[PDB]
Amino acid sequence: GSHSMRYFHTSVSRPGRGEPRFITVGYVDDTLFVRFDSDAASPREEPRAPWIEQEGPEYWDRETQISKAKAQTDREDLRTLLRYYNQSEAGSHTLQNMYGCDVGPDGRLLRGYHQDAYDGKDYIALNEDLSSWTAADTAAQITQRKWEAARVAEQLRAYLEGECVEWLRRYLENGKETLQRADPPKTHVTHHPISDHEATLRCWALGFYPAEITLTWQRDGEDQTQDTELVETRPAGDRTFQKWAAVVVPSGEEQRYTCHVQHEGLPKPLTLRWEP
Amino acid sequence: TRLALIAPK
Amino acid sequence: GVTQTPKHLITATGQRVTLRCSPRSGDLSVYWYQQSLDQGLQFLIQYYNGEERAKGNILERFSAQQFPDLHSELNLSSLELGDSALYFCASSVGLYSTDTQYFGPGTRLTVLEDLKNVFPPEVAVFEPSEAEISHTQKATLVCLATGFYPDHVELSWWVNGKEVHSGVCTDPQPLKEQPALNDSRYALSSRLRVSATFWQNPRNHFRCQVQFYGLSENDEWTQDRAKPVTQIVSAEAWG
Amino acid sequence: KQEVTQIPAALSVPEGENLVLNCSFTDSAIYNLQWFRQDPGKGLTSLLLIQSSQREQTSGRLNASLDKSSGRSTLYIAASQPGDSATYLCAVSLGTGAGSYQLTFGKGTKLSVIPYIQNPDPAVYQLRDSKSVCLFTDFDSQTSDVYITDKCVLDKSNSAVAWSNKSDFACANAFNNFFPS
Amino acid sequence: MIQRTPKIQVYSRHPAENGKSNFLNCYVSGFHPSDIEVDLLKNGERIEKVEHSDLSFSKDWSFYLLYYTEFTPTEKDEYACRVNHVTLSQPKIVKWDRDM
Ligand SMILES: *[C@@H]1O[C@H](CO)[C@@H](O)[C@H](O)[C@H]1NC(C)=O
Repeated sequence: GSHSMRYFHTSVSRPGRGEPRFITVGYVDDTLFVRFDSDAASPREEPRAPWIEQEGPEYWDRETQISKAKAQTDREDLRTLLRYYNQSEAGSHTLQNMYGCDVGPDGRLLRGYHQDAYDGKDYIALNEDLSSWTAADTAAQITQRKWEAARVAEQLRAYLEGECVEWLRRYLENGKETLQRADPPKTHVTHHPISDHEATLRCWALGFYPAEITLTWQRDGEDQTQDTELVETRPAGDRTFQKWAAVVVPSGEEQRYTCHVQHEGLPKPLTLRWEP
Repeated sequence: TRLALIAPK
Repeated sequence: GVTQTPKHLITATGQRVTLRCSPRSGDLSVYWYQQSLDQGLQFLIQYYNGEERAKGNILERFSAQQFPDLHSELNLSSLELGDSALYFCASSVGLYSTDTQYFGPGTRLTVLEDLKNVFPPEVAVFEPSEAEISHTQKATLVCLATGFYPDHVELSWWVNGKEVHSGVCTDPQPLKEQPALNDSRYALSSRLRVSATFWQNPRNHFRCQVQFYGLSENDEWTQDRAKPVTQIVSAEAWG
Repeated sequence: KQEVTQIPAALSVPEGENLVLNCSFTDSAIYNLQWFRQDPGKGLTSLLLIQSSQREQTSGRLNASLDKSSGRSTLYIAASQPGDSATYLCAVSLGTGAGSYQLTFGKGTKLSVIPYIQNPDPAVYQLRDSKSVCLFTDFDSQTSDVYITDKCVLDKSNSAVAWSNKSDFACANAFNNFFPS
Repeated sequence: MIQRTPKIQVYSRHPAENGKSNFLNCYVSGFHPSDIEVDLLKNGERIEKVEHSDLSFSKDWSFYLLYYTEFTPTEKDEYACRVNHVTLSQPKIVKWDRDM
């Protein structure tokens, strides 16, 4: 269906400890494929997926040069934002940035992205029309006027309309076996007697990709979404994800509760009960 | 590929 | 907006020169370039807000610095023959990859072995021919600068005390008199086309001004001949 | 690793013809591509700035392209006027070292848009020195002790100057390679 | 300066079976800033050579990390994950549950 490529950036200042720490990652859907850490013995854009090692040395030389330029620019922005907000130079501040593009099944662009944040709150972002900005405060409007005079959005619209969607299609083709093939979840239900008259039914969903999944319990036809303990989708570690939902069921009525799982890899939603 | 842009704030 | 100082520099081998540059008021980054014939425009060093940002293959004997007033200086020490090139200065608003740089007029540096062969030009205006005024109803005046070295000359015409540019042709590059000698003298010609009635009127005054750039004060001079200092040799004519 | 190259070195074209100036650059993290014109006296003046991801930029009679995959650039000049005669430099801002960007220029292509000679009126005149030279003019741009200057149409007609400090030198016969009596 | 407390989840990569190698994960998310201390515990004492995932954040600019290590679960051994953040008054420990 719809696919996306994302690039995350994080810069945390280390006053007196040296250079600020810079960590950036790249994602195609929910799959990490590139990485660059400033605290590396030899910092270079490192691969994290098997279908990206196929690129030549000139590819990794550009991505490393670009990541190092983003690090040195973020290092200057950390000093600049101290003047915008009149903050002390002895405090640690965080600078975050994320840009990317979304494509649908037709291979065309759906939406471009470019957002920035300072100390966890929004700072300045590129609007959906790829031609205007949205500043969060008066200090962010200073950056807005400088980026509009330098025509920064003119390069962003060319990248998001062109280089972002074109390189995403070649990544989806080179990784067609992992990015375009969805892994259905492995489902099962466990029983845990909390007391002699009460029990808990837990519906499991393990080893699925992507992370988008919906676990909903139903008691003989009606959902108990309010009192269903659901945990956030967690990564298993091998590019797969896990999720479970639990309900406090009175003892003896276990066969009146059904679990419904929805995932893109399933042709139709599954229905599972305890099965003792 | 990444974005080739250098834009300080 | 970008200004450089000085404009021309003629010096000897082993000397030291200082190149000043004043960027635009809104520009915080300064760039230094060197344009030689064998390598073209080559990047030297870049300064941003007083600190060094980027650095090319600049030699150790080339020193630069950006001052808190954002103006830059470039000291070229132990000059050699190969250092004779054009030195440009550029400035940009900041470090934006979507913005452009703005170059200045450029400083031309010429380094010689000895200043003995430096000569000022000899100028002479030539009045038009009567066969031309009856055949083309226009009059052309020729200005010839002869016997100068090096080619740091700026020719300009002045009619009635004001510089003009229409009907003016100036040779793009000076020609050598004797192409066999190592440091040959240079020559430069120029033309001024005016109406045949304009030249026939004896009340109009034509003047060919040649701004020659020679030795600065820093260079010594022990020869009996006059110092080949940056001077102007002119020649005038009336209708 | 970075070395921009422009071909050809020189180019002389009659007025009115469309032009194409090629430019090739090496594989690097280019940030933009510019085309500068260099005039005598005046410094460099920007003409077109192509962004990193852009493939075309236009402004009047100038249309430049950019292809990072092949690493080539092309500047298209339409309706070549005599004012367009200058040296055209191909500049790119590539990522150098570690985190720095450096604007690298090409060798340049000098251009001479030859204007139409309205009336080929070849004539050689002998001018007289003031307070005390041979002029070959209006020759259409076709085909030791005496110094001859090159023709001057762009800084309008043709003009060639020949002089000599010789008592045998005759203004009528410069060399074999309208003469008024 | 906004500060959020992290959500902690301790789990295994595969279904726990005594005597079979597995991976003990401690997924923390929803915190800010990124400076956080995560240690995997075995019977109360820290496990060495614990690898972590690369720093990334969500739509709300909240970071998330995954600390994982190889281990072999047994019936008697008890595992936990201790997390210390600026938003916490004391380090919080979450014991590993076989069915969660
Ligand atoms: C310049 O490029 C064009 C194509 O854009 C090509 O047809 C032409 O032959 C090239 N000229 C040279 C001298 O390489």
